[PDB]
Amino acid sequence: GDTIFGKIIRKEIPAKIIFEDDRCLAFHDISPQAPTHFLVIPKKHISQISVAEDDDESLLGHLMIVGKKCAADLGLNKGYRMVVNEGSDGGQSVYHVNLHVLGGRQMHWPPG
Amino acid sequence: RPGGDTIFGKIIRKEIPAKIIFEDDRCLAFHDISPQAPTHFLVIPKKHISQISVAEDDDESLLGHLMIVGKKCAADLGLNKGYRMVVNEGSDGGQSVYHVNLHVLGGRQMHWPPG
Ligand SMILES: Nc1nc(=O)c2ncn([C@@H]3O[C@H](CSP(=O)(O)NCCc4c[nH]c5ccccc45)[C@@H](O)[C@H]3O)c2[nH]1
Ligand SMILES: [Cl-]
Repeated sequence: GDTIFGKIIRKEIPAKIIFEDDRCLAFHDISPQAPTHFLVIPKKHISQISVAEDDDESLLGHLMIVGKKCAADLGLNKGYRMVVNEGSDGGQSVYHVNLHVLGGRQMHWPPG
Repeated sequence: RPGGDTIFGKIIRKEIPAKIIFEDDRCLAFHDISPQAPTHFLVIPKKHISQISVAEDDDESLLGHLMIVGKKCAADLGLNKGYRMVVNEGSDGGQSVYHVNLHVLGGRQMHWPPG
């Protein structure tokens, strides 16, 4: 089923885009939890990490490499936290795989 | 020594004990000694990478493999209601061991924000 992130990929609703390529999109989160809080998502609709296939390995790693490169470009020189949520207990809010990157403040422990 | 001399390199080489869940030629999954959830484990590469901010472009498949292994281990451990994956970078991220590691936390409701 389509999600709001599909609409963002298709440019049907606005988002503040940080980076795009042929296979992923990075954009600022609409409900930021840190001074910098953005998402990196694949253009392929994988609904949740639990259903990712083995052949998706390089794509998932691509999200992390894009995320760390975007974090550097956004000035997160003191560090950041990357998060993927799965399901109800994980607090997943949109059923399209999305890598959160949060920084610009001290991130605390436990991570939720 | 392959893997480095952080605690995680020692664990990779069986020089310090750990409760191992899964092991292959690229990574190792093992339980966290200070769990923050009823199930809390780590997935680490066997290749030493100090932190995600210095990972190389050719590390993409390895980093993705950590997540695939993480989700497969989570299923094997019965985390059917979900879980959260975390990577900490640098001081603001809360990094304390400079060997890349992916946390998997589940068995309770995780809250927002994630720290
Ligand atoms: N099985 C096992 N054996 C060990 O010898 C050992 N030593 C550390 N750890 C666990 O590694 C995990 C990952 S380190 P990180 O850089 O993501 N910082 C994570 C927050 C953080 C900042 N400072 C800290 C101090 C203590 C614990 C966590 C913290 C932590 O969650 C340790 O618990 C171990 N696990
Ligand atoms: Cl989410």
